[PDB]
Amino acid sequence: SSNAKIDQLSSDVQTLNAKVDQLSNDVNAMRSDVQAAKDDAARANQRLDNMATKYR
Amino acid sequence: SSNAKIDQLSSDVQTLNAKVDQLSNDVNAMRSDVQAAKDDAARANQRLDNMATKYR
Amino acid sequence: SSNAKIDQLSSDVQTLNAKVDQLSNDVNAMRSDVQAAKDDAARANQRLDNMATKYR
Repeated sequence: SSNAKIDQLSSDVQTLNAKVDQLSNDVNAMRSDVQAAKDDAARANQRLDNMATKYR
Repeated sequence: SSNAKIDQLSSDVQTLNAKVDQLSNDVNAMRSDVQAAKDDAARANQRLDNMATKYR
Repeated sequence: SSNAKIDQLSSDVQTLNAKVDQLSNDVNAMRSDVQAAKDDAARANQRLDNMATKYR
């Protein structure tokens, strides 16, 4: 356009929009990993609970 | 204003500011979940340590 | 510059670029913690597997 500054800003904003959307995906993807960890930990403790009344 | 392009950029920047602030909350919230997982895992291993000198 | 609005937008975009880059670091840093949790959980369950054929 007739304004180089505006053109650069527009480009940077488009890039930011994408970077933000990507970080959103990254965060959401990490959620499944956190739940996986949390679930495996509960699984370990559950197993221990299942034998704690038998072994001390 | 007299510049439609600037108005659109301003709006997009305001939205980005909010989206970034939100992602910040999401990340911080996930921290408590990660620590919860990490703590429950250590708890399982601690329990195992407490009986490992008794059972092999 | 001759446009206060553009100057403010430019500043805000620079700040956003930094905030986004930082969130990227925060997310990446959290990854090592999630893996740590996941690994310690697997470690607990592995230990349990190692004695499950001996104790029920």
